Amino acid sequence: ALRETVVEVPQVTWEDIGGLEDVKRELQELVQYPVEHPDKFLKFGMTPSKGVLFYGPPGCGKTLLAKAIANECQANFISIKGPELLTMWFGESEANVREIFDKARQAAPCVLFFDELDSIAKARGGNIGDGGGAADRVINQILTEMDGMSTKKNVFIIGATNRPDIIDPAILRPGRLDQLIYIPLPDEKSRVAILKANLRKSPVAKDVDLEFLAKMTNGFSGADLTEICQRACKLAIRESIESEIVPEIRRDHFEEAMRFARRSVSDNDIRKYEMFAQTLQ
Amino acid sequence: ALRETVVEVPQVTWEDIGGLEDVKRELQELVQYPVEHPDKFLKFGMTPSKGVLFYGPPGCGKTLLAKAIANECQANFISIKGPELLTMWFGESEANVREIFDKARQAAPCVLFFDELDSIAKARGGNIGDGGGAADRVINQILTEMDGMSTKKNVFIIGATNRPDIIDPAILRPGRLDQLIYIPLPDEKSRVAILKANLRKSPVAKDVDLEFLAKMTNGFSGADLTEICQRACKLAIRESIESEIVPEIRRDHFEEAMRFARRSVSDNDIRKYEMFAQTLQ
Amino acid sequence: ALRETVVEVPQVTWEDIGGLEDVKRELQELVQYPVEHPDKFLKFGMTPSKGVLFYGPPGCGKTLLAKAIANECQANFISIKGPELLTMWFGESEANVREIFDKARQAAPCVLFFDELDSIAKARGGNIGDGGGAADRVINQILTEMDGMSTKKNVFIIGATNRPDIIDPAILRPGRLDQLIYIPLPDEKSRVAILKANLRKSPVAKDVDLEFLAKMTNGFSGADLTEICQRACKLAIRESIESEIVPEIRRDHFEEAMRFARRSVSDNDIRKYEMFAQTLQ
Amino acid sequence: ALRETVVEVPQVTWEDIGGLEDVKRELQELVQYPVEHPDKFLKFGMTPSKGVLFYGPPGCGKTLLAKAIANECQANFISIKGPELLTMWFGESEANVREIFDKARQAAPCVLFFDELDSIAKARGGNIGDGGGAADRVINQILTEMDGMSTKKNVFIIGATNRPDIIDPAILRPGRLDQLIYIPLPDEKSRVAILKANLRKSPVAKDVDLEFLAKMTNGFSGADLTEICQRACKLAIRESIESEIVPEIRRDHFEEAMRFARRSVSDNDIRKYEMFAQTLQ
Amino acid sequence: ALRETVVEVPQVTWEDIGGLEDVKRELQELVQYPVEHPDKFLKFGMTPSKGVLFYGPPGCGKTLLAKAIANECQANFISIKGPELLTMWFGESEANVREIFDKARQAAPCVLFFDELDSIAKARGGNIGDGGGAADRVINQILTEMDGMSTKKNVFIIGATNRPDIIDPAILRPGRLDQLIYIPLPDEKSRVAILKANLRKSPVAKDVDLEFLAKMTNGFSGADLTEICQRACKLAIRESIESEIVPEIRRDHFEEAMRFARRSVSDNDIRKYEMFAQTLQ
Amino acid sequence: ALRETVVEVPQVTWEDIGGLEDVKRELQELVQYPVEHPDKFLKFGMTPSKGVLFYGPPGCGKTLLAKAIANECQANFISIKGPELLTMWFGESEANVREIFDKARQAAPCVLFFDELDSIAKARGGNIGDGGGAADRVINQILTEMDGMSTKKNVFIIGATNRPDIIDPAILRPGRLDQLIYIPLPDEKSRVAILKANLRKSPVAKDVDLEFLAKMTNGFSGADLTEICQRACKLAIRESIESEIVPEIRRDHFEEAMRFARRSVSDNDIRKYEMFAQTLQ
Amino acid sequence: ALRETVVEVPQVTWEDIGGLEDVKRELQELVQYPVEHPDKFLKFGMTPSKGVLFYGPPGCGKTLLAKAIANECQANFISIKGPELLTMWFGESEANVREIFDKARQAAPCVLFFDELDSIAKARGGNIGDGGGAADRVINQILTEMDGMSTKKNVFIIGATNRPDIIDPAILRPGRLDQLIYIPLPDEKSRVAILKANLRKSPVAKDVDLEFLAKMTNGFSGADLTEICQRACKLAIRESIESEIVPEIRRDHFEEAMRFARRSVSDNDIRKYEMFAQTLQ
Ligand SMILES: Nc1ncnc2c1ncn2[C@@H]1O[C@H](COP(=O)(O)OP(=O)(O)O)[C@@H](O)[C@H]1O
Ligand SMILES: Nc1ncnc2c1ncn2[C@@H]1O[C@H](COP(=O)(O)OP(=O)(O)O)[C@@H](O)[C@H]1O
Ligand SMILES: Nc1ncnc2c1ncn2[C@@H]1O[C@H](COP(=O)(O)OP(=O)(O)O)[C@@H](O)[C@H]1O
Repeated sequence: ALRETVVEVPQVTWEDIGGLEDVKRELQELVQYPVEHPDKFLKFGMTPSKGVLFYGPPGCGKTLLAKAIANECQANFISIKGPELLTMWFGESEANVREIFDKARQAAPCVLFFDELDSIAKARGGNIGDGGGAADRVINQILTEMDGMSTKKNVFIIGATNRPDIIDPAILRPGRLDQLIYIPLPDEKSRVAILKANLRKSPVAKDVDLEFLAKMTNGFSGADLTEICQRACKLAIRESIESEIVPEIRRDHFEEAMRFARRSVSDNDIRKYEMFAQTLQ
Repeated sequence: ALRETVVEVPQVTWEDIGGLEDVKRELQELVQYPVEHPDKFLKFGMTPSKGVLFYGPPGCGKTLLAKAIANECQANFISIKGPELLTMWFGESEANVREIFDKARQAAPCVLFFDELDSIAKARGGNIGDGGGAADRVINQILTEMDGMSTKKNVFIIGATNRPDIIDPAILRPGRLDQLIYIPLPDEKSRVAILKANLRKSPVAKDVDLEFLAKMTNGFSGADLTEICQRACKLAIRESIESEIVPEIRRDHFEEAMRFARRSVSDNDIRKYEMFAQTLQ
Repeated sequence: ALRETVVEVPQVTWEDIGGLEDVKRELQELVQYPVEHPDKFLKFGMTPSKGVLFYGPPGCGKTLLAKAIANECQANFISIKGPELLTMWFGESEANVREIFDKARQAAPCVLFFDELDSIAKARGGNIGDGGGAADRVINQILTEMDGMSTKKNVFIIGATNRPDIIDPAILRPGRLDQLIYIPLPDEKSRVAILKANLRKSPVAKDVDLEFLAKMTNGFSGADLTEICQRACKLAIRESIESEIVPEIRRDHFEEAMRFARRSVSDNDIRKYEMFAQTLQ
Repeated sequence: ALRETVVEVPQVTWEDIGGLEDVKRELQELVQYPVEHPDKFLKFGMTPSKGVLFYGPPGCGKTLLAKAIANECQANFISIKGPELLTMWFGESEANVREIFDKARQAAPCVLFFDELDSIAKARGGNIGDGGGAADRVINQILTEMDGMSTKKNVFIIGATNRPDIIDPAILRPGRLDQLIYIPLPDEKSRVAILKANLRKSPVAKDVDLEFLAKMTNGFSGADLTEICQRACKLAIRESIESEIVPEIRRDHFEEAMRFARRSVSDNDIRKYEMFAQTLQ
Repeated sequence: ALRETVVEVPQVTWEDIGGLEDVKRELQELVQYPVEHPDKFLKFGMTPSKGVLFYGPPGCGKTLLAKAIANECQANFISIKGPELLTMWFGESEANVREIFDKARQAAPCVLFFDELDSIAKARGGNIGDGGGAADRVINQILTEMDGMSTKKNVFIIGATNRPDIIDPAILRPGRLDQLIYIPLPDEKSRVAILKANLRKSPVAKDVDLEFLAKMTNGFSGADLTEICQRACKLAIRESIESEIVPEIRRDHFEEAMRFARRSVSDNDIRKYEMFAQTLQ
Repeated sequence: ALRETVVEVPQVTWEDIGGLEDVKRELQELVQYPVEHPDKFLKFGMTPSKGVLFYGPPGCGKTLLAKAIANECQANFISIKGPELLTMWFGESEANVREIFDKARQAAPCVLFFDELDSIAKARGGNIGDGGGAADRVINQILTEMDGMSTKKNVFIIGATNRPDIIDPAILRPGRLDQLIYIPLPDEKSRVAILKANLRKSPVAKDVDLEFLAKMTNGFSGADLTEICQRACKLAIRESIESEIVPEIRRDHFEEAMRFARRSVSDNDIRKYEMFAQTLQ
Repeated sequence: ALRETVVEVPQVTWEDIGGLEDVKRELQELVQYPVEHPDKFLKFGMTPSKGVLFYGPPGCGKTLLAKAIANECQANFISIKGPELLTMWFGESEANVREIFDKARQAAPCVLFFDELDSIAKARGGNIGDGGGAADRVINQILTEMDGMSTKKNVFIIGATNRPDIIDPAILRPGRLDQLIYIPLPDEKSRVAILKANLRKSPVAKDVDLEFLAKMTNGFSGADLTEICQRACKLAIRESIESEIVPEIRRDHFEEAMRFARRSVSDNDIRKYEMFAQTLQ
């Protein structure tokens, strides 16, 4: 029953991504440089990498990064998510992976982006599991489709997962997703950037202090912070539409939005990433 | 063997819903405002949400809310319930979820409402379960059909469950059912409203004291309260048809109706929802 | 391999049912009143119920009731029993439930009556069971067919079970078999009515004291009582055909019939029903 | 792969059956009286029974009874045995049960006799068993075919089993095999009858004392007793053919036949039947 | 994949069978007498038996007996062995049993001989086993084909097994293989006969003392004895062909043949047969 | 997916086999003598054997024997190996065993040679195993094809296994692979023969002392010894081709070849064969 | 769903392989000598080997060697990797192995190279496993396709595994992958060679000391060393492109590259290989 493969031009750019300067640069070095300086790669000899795996807690910009990089390269973007993998897994129809790769090859230059890579693992038991090993029909197909996919087309693959412990190791061997990259929770400074980025296209009241909001937040992932802004907006809109029946999103809106701030990632989980992040890096 | 997908116009409005003022407002803000004020959403930038998940104990108005909102927006309403999901699960026919989504897309503006979202979970063991993870072929389909369903059609998805502990987490990721909303048991005041709402289209004897009946009921859910009225009616009808072979539903009818008042939700369960409600919110 | 669906006109009336006055009334209030007084239901607003679940020990008239009600309403009666459900279960042919529901809809006004509701439950392990939850492909089908079956046709559904502990709870949700009704063992007075009813069409000797027979019997179900009469008859018939090679069924025939009186329901079981009957009501 | 259904006229009569006077009478009262005195059954009202279940240890005449009764009523006899049921079970072809019932219906008046009723139960594990409950596809089909088989045809069903503890209880509900009948090991007097019956068509030497042989035998079933006579004959025949290369089966033949007398039923088993016989009656 | 059913005329006669005089006689009385003296069977009334089950340790002449008796009756002989039964069991092709029975019916007068009857039992686990009871699809088929096979054709069925503990008991019921016969290890005298028999068609040196060889051998079965002779021959042959590059099988050949004498059956096993033989007879 | 059955003329003769004089003789007595002296077999009566099973540790000449014998008899040779059997096992295509047997029958006189007989047993768990008994669909076929294969064709069957403990016992019954033969590790003298045989077609330097090499080697199987020669050759060739850019394989080559001498069979294993060899012989 | 079999000419030569002089030589002796000196192999008699199994820790040049050897012989190279094997395993399509072997046969002279030979073993549980033995449908097919593949075509098979403990032993029998070869972690000297080889086609700054880097690295595999160079390059490139918006990869680049050196193989694993390497050699 496989959904339809949608190529698209990534709407998002580096400006919408708070922080992660280091990876932005590193990403460019992995896709820009090989295409825009093929001369320098031929000069020094070394040939580029097929793909990258982002791992990290949820809501930290694994997707923004995959899209921004596509958009920066002015390239096409295909996004295969968890449920789509799982459909092929449940329906035994992993042959469609071929189709996905076709559509990316034909849409070259293209970043093909497998989000929620771990979702089959999870689906068969995850942490504990069933009988066999990390291999599964669908991811396995991805890996062939990746072995057979000539380095010299213009398709860049990016995987993302927030449960790298359960990912099949074969994904990481040379010639596949070689570059492990950890996208961590946002720090002190980064949370500021993330707020600014999230409010770039918004009428932020002058007084509202984000540098402070950033001090107020921790196990707060980008997603968590975006959630705050949105509640603040929804408050300003409801506060606007109220008065008529005057629009700048202001202090007391953020204040009252803060009354419902959650943290998606708990400390245990965070700890767990550092463990993953230690061996994995 | 899939049943026939029935589009319909929701018969029920906010007046038939006792209490829940806060959510009613919140719901409007999620569906009315984006459609009737696209200008304000484009002004502040933020784009609306695809869907909502109501969780709560049974008989508290999760359906009334999904219908009232559709009716308020003067929109179509499709309802897929537990047994329908289970059919596709037993018959391995989840491809029909595509059909359901077509039917909703084609009937846009539409609220597509998946009640008893947890019923496959229960069916495969629930709390304890089988080998694998939360994923199952049918919900997974819903999820694809929801990824592939352009935000810009006019289809609004609402899930309902009373066993949110067993719902697949993927349902809650961004771009799906983002808005968790808890529909709790009705409180002191609310029970009054619910009784009034339930008796709006009825000859209530003047003396009959609802504010009191409300004090009399606790772990009483909206369903439970309705049940009382109905017994009161059935008593008045039986008491009417009796005299001939004089119609206003009166004090002693409710009194004798009360002699059979149950509570659908037990305190343990209630406690469990607060647990769910704590982490989940 | 599904048997052939037989619509029929119920041969049996209230006179054949001993005792249960309360439920007889209640049953009428559930099917008569909505049809023969649609005006009063529209006046008070409340809309009628789709169906009813009788539970209780075996041999207490859960069938008699389902039939007599159909006959009173001068309606058609379809009976699906255990073995029929089991056939669909074993043959994986639950699509036939559809056909049954068609045949009912087409023979409207009709009481469709699913006796032995629990029989698949028993078949898969019952009290202890297999892996999964209460759902099974066949009952589930009944539930879809019932969700999809417009309230406004003229089909009234009635389930019966004597193992309501193993019934799938979904069967009891609103819009399904909402009305739980307990048909208990016959009491003191009831036993007399049941003997009278069973002998209505019989030459009972004048002396024969039933009010006494009633005192003699306890965990005696209607079925058990019928069994006595029958042995009494068989005794009179054998006693008759004897003399020739003089017909009124008399004292000493009942006396000698009593020499083989069993009780189908044991006290433990009975106790169990009260437990079921406590939570369930 | 189902065997061919053979209608036949029962060769055996009451004379060939030793003892069991009580049941012979009872059997007649259950099949003769309703057919040859429909007037008396209509007079007293009571309607006849569809069938009967003999249970008992093996070799006690459960079969002879089923045949004699058919032959007395000058009726047709169909015999389905264990291996035939099992064939349908293994081959999943229970739909043939229909065919059998057709053949019986078409050959009416008929006794349809299911011997070794328990043989599926045994095959699946019996005493201990598999996962599920007493129901199985094949017996179940017998049960439908019997519900759907109008009381008013002329087909009388008889089941036999020596392991009633493992029979599905549904077989015993009203309208099915209502009449449980225990066919016990032969007693003191009966053993004499059984010997006489078995030798009715034989040249028994005048001196040979059976009343004594009867004293000599206990856990001896009809079958076991027959076995003795046969060894006696085989001895006389071998003793006859011997002399030529003079025929009356005599004392010393029985004497030397007794040197190999077995008892098919052991005391534990017998005990077990009394347990079954206690609750079951 | 079922092998081809071969009818044949039994090459072997009573002379080739050492000992077992008692059963030879008994076998004749079961097959000769009914056919060559139908008058005497009709005179005394008793009707003959359908078949016989030989059980006992391996290499004791269960096959010779089955053949010799066919040959004596100048009849055809079909031999179905273990691997052939197993083929039907693995292949789920027990319907071929029908074909075997046809071929036998058509070749009448015939002894149909199912050797290694226990071989499916063994194959599913034997002594310990799998879930279910003694029934299996293949043996079951044999049983039906035996119930349906009219007594009045001329086909005589013989089973053999050396693991009667795992045989299905149904095979022993009346109308099937009624005659249990134990073929025990050969005794003192028998071993002599067996040697003579086995040497009937051989140049045995005059001096060679078999009555002694017989004293020398115990847990020796016919097969074991045969094995000796064979080594003795092989010695003589090799001793013959040697001299040229003088033929009477002599003392020192048996002597040196004895240096390799085994016993196929061990005392434990033997003990086990006596146990089987005790209850079974 | 069965491989293609290849008839061939065995290239190898007794000269290429070191040691095993006793078996070579024995083998001849089992195939030569019956064919080249049918008179003597008819004279003494005894009829020849259908086949032979060689068991022993690996690399001891089980194959060489099977071939040499075929070649001596100037006969055809078919070799089915482990993976071929396993293919039929995995693919459920044991019907091909028929085809193999045809092809052998048609190429008669022929030695059909089933090497690695135990490989299915191994494949299903071996020592510990799965649920059932020794029987498996493929070996079982080989047995039928061997029962059905007339003694009087000219096909001689030889099996080989180094795990006789796990071989199905049925293979050893009379009329199948009756002759067990143990092919043990080569002893002191044998090792010399094996070296000479292995070097028969080689320029062995005069000085090189094999009788010594023989003293140096133990748990050394023929295979292991062969391996040494080969390393010696490879040394002489590399040592030859070296000098040009002089050929007799000499002392220091063997010396340096010895620096890499392994033993395929470990003492535990060897012990295990003696256990097998004890009961088995 | 099997991927497309790609013949190719190996791009890589001995120069690209650091160290392993011994095996390079040994490899040539196994493929060159038989083809380029068929005269010398015919002279000494010995016939060449079909194939080779490299086992060792990951990233040590098992692939390089397979390729370099093909390239040296100026031959074609087919690479079947793990995921391809797994595809046939999951899809039960091992018949494609035939196709692979055809394509290799048709591309002769060819080295056919099965990398990750152990990947099914792993997939079914590996170290612990499932019920059965080492055999599996796909590898088994490889083995047949290797038995049937005439020694006299020009196809040379090479396996590679880093989990030789779980490899099916049958792969190692004569006539298959006879040559076990251990490719160990690179030692002291080797690491220098590997760095040089890895930088052959690179502008290495004169000062940069590799002999030192070699001292710095241990459980460092060729892959791990490569990884260092690459980070050094990436640093020089990033450092180059930086300055414009000057190219020789220099000291401080390696220095900073060293700040992220991992070791792919841990000491436990290393230990494990020595264990494998001890028995296996
Ligand atoms: N209340 C009753 N009044 C009269 N007869 C009854 C009653 N309950 C039972 N019987 C006798 O027992 C039989 C079984 O009743 P039924 O309603 O079929 O049992 P259940 O309650 O198991 O459905 C009836 O046919 C009748 O002969
Ligand atoms: N009673 C016997 N008399 C003569 N030979 C026998 C006897 N029992 C066995 N043999 C030898 O052993 C072989 C196996 O006998 P058979 O009857 O096939 O064994 P089973 O009893 O296992 O069927 C016979 O072919 C014959 O060579
Ligand atoms: N007895 C032997 N004489 C000479 N060479 C032998 C002997 N046993 C083994 N070899 C060497 O070992 C190889 C394997 O022998 P083979 O018979 O195939 O082993 P198996 O005994 O496992 O069947 C032979 O091809 C030969 O090179």
